[PDB]
Amino acid sequence: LHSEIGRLNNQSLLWGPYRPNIYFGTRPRIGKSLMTGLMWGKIESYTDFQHTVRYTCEQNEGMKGYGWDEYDPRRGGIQSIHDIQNGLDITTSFVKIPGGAHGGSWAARIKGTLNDDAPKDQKTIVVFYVSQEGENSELEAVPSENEFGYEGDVILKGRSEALGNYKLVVTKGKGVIPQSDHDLSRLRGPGQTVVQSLTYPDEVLWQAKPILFQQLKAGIDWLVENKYDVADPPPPWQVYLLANKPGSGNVHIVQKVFEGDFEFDILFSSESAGKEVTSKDLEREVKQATEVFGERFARVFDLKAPFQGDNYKKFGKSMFSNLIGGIGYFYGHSLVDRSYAPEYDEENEGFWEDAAEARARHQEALEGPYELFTSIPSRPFFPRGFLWDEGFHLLPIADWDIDLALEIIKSWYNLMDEDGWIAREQILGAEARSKVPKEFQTQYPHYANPPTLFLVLDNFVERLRKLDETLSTASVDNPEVGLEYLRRLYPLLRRQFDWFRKTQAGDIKSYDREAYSTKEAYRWRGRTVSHCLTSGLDDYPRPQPPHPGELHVDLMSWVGVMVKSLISIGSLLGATEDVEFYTKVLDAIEHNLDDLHWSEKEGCYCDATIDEFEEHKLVCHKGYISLFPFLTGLLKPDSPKLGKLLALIGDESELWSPYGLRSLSKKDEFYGTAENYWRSPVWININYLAIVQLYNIATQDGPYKETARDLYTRLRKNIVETVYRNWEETGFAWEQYNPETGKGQRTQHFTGWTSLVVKIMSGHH
Ligand SMILES: N#Cc1cc(NCc2cccc(CN3C[C@H](O)[C@@H](O)[C@H](O)[C@H]3CO)c2)cc(C2=COCCO2)c1
Repeated sequence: LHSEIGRLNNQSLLWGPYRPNIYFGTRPRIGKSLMTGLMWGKIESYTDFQHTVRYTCEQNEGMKGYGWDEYDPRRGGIQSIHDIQNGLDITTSFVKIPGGAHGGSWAARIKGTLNDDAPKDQKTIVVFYVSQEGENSELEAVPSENEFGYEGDVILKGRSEALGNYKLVVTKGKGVIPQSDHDLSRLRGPGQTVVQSLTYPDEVLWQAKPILFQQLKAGIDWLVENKYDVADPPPPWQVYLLANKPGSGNVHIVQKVFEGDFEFDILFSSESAGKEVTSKDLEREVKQATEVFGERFARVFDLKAPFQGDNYKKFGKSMFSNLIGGIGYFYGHSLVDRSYAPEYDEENEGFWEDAAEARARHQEALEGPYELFTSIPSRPFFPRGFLWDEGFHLLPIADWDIDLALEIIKSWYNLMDEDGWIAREQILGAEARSKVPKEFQTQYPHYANPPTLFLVLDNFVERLRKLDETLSTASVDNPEVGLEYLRRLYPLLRRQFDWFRKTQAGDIKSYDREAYSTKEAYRWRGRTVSHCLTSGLDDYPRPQPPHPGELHVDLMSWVGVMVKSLISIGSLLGATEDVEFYTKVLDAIEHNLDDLHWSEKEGCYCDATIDEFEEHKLVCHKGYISLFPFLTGLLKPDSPKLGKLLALIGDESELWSPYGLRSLSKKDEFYGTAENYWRSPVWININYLAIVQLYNIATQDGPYKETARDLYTRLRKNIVETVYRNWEETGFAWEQYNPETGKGQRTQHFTGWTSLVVKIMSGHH
């Protein structure tokens, strides 16, 4: 039955628009297989199309906005793109039609509407690019009746082991196709849909823009050779129309030119399924998917007061749809330094210089290949897997579709090496690498990241203890299935726990340090004078100078998060010996958080160093770090320390802004200093943790119940309204918010953990 649910989930999630790095494209969850991508651009001149053409996601003054209006990876959805440079409002509807043995069928409609500022007679080039990787697989464009191109549909017939037999149809579409009266029309036709079928080595098929442009350039070269010149030139849109040459190949370029508005369909028909997919099927399955998206949203994200209004419902649907719509499938080699240089042990003073020297050895090499199915922080800026971000992404996704979230967790833990390391940043294949400067590609097996995926597992365990619709919850509805998932994952969780304790260990014993436990002490590896990238809080101020005796209170709290999860999951599997050990470790972290990290002087938790004179010094920078044992759910509801932290959270002169909690106190010496990334701005992921812990205390007998209720009510309101006001004004989710102005700043399209706002609105934790 577990095995049977797994096969149904594989068949359900196989196809998607799983290329979030590009405006629109499809691929299945198979490394070497069939991939599609859309390109478009206005052409007004002989040289402009190279600058107007769109393919990979960006955000600049030329693009108003874009994103999913609705999306469920089992059904598909609808994306809107508002392009100022090309004067076009585009819609891309994608739908999946189950059937057959090869992951079903799918269809897409591309609709382009000129905006009010566009010339009514604008010429727009549209390209559908198709590639297929694999040794024993075939793809062939059926040639047209006509001499120079297609009057009707383009049919590609292909086959592979993975997909069996299939046809992919690009329909004629609706819209004016311009006609050239030039002499050239005798040899190239007056204007029509054309296909070029080509072959390149499999590993470069992803480079769709340069491949297209090499063909356009060959066509212009042919014009120069055959005496078409500036004495009497063809129109630009005809200069940039490829000569029809359909055939067999691993690359197929389908090109159309439209004058004014256009639409056309893509129909992928799996032969092993029922009848072939039609344009009438597409229209029906699109209407049905919207209905089902609507019904599910209302059950799962039931927005509570004061956000019950239709304005907040539209905001919620947009934040949620962009988060789940970033889900990608990535496949390829990773760049990893596997030297394990001893300098990476960071055991001396000045360890950052020694570790620089080791990095300048450049022993990193490509390894894999690996696959990953995951959500991403940002399509235009960060279109790849980040380890602690994915913990935040999956909290709303798990509400939507717990079986989807378990699949993404399973995908992440299948990356873990023998030692228990998962790289914090997954850059899988040349396409993923193309977006990342060579300097920032290399992963280091001594770099951790917060284990925020354990938070999702906690939500699953609580849900466990208490057909697309059926599959989305099969792993909770069928307890046997839930447990077997956990039985299989449990060892890898344990391995990661053991990896943190071997690789991220702090030094109690070699210094004048007294504490309950000799064992429980943690220090993040990887830290430089100005930075600690592995914590997630890049430039949050830490002990200066960095020092092998440092202890980090956030890291100890994350280790607490893991033990608590291992206790729950261990108990469930009856792993008795393990639970006795975890229980003793938890007890020890509870005591040692107080003995090593609590400051009575300052009334909060603090990181620690070793003095010029070799004694334990607390270093207190009031901010997110200061709250960490509260944020990770480690403090008893009656704790006096909790009460002092509630005082710090509520204090306007420290953390509390009208727009949410500040990353750093206005009182701290390092407020608004240097790059100011984590040194003042409001971050929705840490606000989300504070909101959930306040609510926990608010719905429980104890002394701070009513303090918590007031702070919960106001913080939820402030965070939601800040993200909402910015969305209404700009159309974007932002990376962080300015605590003086409330303005979104840094990166747009951050969906991204900013989409936690949908869970904050829906409440009832
Ligand atoms: N100004 C400032 C600023 C800082 C950076 N820093 C490097 C960096 C590298 C990868 C991802 C991230 C995003 N966050 C950083 C979060 O702190 C971390 O916790 C989280 O996991 C990751 C993933 O969401 C930042 C980059 C950029 C810039 C890069 O390329 C496009 C244009 O903007 C601007």
